[PDB]
Amino acid sequence: MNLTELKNTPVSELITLGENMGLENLARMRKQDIIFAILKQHAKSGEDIFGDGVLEILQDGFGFLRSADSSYLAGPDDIYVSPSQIRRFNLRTGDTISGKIRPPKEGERYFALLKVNEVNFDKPENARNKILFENLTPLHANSRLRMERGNGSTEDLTARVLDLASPIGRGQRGLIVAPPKAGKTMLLQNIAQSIAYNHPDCVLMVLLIDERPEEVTEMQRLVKGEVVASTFDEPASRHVQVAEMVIEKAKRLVEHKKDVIILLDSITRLARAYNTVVPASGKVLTGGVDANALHRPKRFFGAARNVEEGGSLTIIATALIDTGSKMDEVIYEEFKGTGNMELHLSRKIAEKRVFPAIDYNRSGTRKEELLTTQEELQKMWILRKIIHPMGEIDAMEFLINKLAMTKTNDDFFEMMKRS
Amino acid sequence: TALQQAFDTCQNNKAAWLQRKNELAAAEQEYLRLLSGEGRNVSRLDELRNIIEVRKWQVNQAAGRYIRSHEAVQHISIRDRLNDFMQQHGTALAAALAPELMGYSELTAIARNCAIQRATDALREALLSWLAKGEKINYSAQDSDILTTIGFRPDVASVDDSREKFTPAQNMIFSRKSAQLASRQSV
Ligand SMILES: Nc1ncnc2c1ncn2[C@@H]1O[C@H](COP(=O)(O)OP(=O)(O)OP(O)(O)=S)[C@@H](O)[C@H]1O
Ligand SMILES: [Mg+2]
Repeated sequence: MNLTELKNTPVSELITLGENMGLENLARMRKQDIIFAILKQHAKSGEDIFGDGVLEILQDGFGFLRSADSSYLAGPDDIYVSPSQIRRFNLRTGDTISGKIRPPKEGERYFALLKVNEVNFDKPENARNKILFENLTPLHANSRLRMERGNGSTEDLTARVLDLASPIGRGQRGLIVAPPKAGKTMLLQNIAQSIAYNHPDCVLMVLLIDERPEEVTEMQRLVKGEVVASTFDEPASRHVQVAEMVIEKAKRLVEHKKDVIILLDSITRLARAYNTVVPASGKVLTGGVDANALHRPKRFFGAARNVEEGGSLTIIATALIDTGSKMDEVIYEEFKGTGNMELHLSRKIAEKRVFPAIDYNRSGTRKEELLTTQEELQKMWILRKIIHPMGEIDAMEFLINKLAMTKTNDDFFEMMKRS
Repeated sequence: TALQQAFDTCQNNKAAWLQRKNELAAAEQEYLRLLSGEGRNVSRLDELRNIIEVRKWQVNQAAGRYIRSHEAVQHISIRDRLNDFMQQHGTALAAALAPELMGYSELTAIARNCAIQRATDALREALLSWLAKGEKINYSAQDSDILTTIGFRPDVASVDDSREKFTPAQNMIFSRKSAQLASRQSV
């Protein structure tokens, strides 16, 4: 009765299976309640199964275990993690644990864990000795990331545009500044499915906070990689705890020399959520924001780096622009200069609906020499010198027109050099 | 062996295109009947208009793919007929084309190209003279039935329905709309 197949299948399958062996009417409980129940009665027959999840530690020494598909929401599906497990298997937050579970005994109301058999998709025994985060040394983004397919669709054209505008490498720190209706949705899509179709080896995650339910539900069926989100319906405490849990799990994953890429939406919303949840420090600056509120998102965004011995944590994030709220530019100015590169978008470009609305001139990168070769970098500065004279939007139509008929940017290079 | 697979691809594409046209015609007649009816349900009118748009886009796509399949079939047949005709009469062609075809292997790229164009317009003039002679042309015996079934040119309904051109963004949004519409209609 593994929760994986009881959770991925729709609620109709769950209620059908519940009616198969005779639970009380299932059309009144919640997904977490339904799975907790059905697993309890189906496990009372006498057999045992595996169990997968991610563990966190609350204020007390006792710990809980959550599931990824449940959007990191606490509930009856949570599995106990006794502190004895923390000592005997050096367990910490954010580790993916798979092992034998225990049915809820009398006096206990959540699920229990018996034995551990797979910690961070690896044997727990050989993972006892591990290098922790504090002694890791960062490195410049060296491995170039590919987001181009060459098929030639509008999504492919946008991917080529963003590839040529600024390089993206493994273990970098990037920002995507864009006001609303600038196409942030299908851009973030473009990155997601492009790196999914180009780099299946590295795991893909997308965290989303306070978006509309339709956007997140069309996210769940668009990206092949797992996506975690919490809309604006939940309070800010849910958002901040989801963000901290997922970022610490990503840090634990990259500690295993595994490449991880993060699509972050949005730094402004995160900062607002922490400001609402953090106690006041007595020093409030312009916009109703105190100093300690932005300190958590500072290290949240600063966790991106390239690991020396192996693995790379790349983080690309978006920020709200000129929305009319005075704290947005406060977080804007606070987060400027802390990223390896930034990509700018404008409104006047999208008024004429020139997609994407990226700003080539404002776009830039730090230390391009190490990330790419000199030949392609020079084949980039030539476009830079071509694009500086005329306007940004005119350069947009120029580039999309003279890149549309060309299958790939590589062929585009020789097609334009002769001109 | 590609001749038979191309022929069946073309015929099933034509059948699917016929399916698309009669589905679109049924949708159009239903929409017209509901417009003429006393019923004033605006939601039905809007959803039928969406049906009409999706069906006409599907008909255009079917016509385009049928045309491209027909062109591919014709190209394959022409290539095969040219191949076996030249395998039969290569010496006969080369005897006439010798004055500007000697030493093709040792000729440089530009000389090869100029000789190619000289033979090209020479045979162009020869074909013009043959057409001026005016004898009716018959299909090859080996590939008679397939070409007769396919025909020299596709149906006019295929070519007049492809007049409108759709940008890739419109094509992709139409694809999503058709997918969701079919998913909802199946249920
Ligand atoms: N590459 C693209 N291909 C097709 N449509 C695009 C493309 N880029 C933008 N659009 C259109 O741009 C419009 C607005 O895009 P959105 O993603 O909704 O804007 P946004 O930046 O995400 O901000 P929001 O979601 O409105 S708050 C939609 O109608 C899209 O169809
Ligand atoms: Mg959006």
